[PDB]
Amino acid sequence: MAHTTTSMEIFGSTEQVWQLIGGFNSLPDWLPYIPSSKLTEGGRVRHLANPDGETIIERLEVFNDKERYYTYSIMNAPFPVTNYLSTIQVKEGTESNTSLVEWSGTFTPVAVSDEEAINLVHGIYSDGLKALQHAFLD
Amino acid sequence: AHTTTSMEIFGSTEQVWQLIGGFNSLPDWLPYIPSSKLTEGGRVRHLANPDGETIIERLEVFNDKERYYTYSIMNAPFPVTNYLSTIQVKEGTESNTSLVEWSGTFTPVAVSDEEAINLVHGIYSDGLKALQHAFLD
Repeated sequence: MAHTTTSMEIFGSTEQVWQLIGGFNSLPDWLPYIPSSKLTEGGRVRHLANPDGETIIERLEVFNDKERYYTYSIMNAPFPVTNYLSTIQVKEGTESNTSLVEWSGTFTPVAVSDEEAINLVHGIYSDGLKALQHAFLD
Repeated sequence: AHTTTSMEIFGSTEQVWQLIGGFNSLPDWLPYIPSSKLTEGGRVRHLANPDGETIIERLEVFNDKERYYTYSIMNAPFPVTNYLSTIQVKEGTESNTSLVEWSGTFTPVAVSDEEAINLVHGIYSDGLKALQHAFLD
């Protein structure tokens, strides 16, 4: 049942932003705390390594190039949630040089309150979008 | 012009999709594509056919639960353009089998509809044929 979403106007056209973040294996191109990422299963699974060397494994669930979004689930991660599904989408901005990037997720809290899982997940999305904004500031 | 071909494969939808669902997995089951590599974070694949000719295709749609992916051909040695193709693993007659469907839509270039269709359908047909022989080994 639990869900959360955060949005931000990124200062880049829909094409620039999706070009940058549309790649399932491209998180390190815009997320500083994810130094490296590799794909397995023909490109359906991504292995994300944080500075620690600890690796998170996520599965590609849906991808749509023209609607500019992809949905993924978590296979291996240290977050207190299960039944995790997340979608990041690049919607039309108010101008041709901006984008409304929306990051949302649905999950079931495990061992923590719905409120804590929600705050943790929202915090992850919010940090990522700020990082995306920074990437476009150059 | 469009064309479609289907083939029963002797493996569960789960087994068949595990093998053919990856965008970079053609060499794992398709003889016509001995080599493949991804660029653009996995959105594009550079292929080489048995003649060493390169083919560049882009991932358009992917749905793991519905077991299908759609792609466009950007560069290829085929007399066609505006080519879009979809491969899908549908439930078979029973739990241990699955129906694989491969279809494409395309505008032929300098050739007739029949010539274009045969070329494409020929690749599809030969591919699923090779795919069905794999689940017999």
